[PDB]
Amino acid sequence: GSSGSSGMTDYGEEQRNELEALESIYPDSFTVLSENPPSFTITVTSEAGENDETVQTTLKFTYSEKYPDEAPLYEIFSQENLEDNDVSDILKLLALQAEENLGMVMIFTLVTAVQEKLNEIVDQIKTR
Repeated sequence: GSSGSSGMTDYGEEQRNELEALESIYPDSFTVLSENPPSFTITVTSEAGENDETVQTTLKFTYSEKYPDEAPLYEIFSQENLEDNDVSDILKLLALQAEENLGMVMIFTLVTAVQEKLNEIVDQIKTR
């Protein structure tokens, strides 16, 4: 924690910084769609469920004018082995996550919360 960091909040810098990291952490699980505005999507795949079930949902994160100041743009470009409901649940969740994270980059965070969700859903299917 730097002495101060109170008030002036760089939005253009914050993003850039984070990205650089997402480039090393996600070498194949991160593809930059655009740059200006700087848009990119991530790839999250759940673990083999009860019957070797795996789901994947391509999320689209777009940096807005208010970020991390304000919650970023989260949308589902494509999804697999998921229904309107299952897909919705993964959304309503973020709202609470990003909402509480408001004030700082919530990229690496969202993905985390999402991953667990997919693992829970894909596993729940075992019931059927």
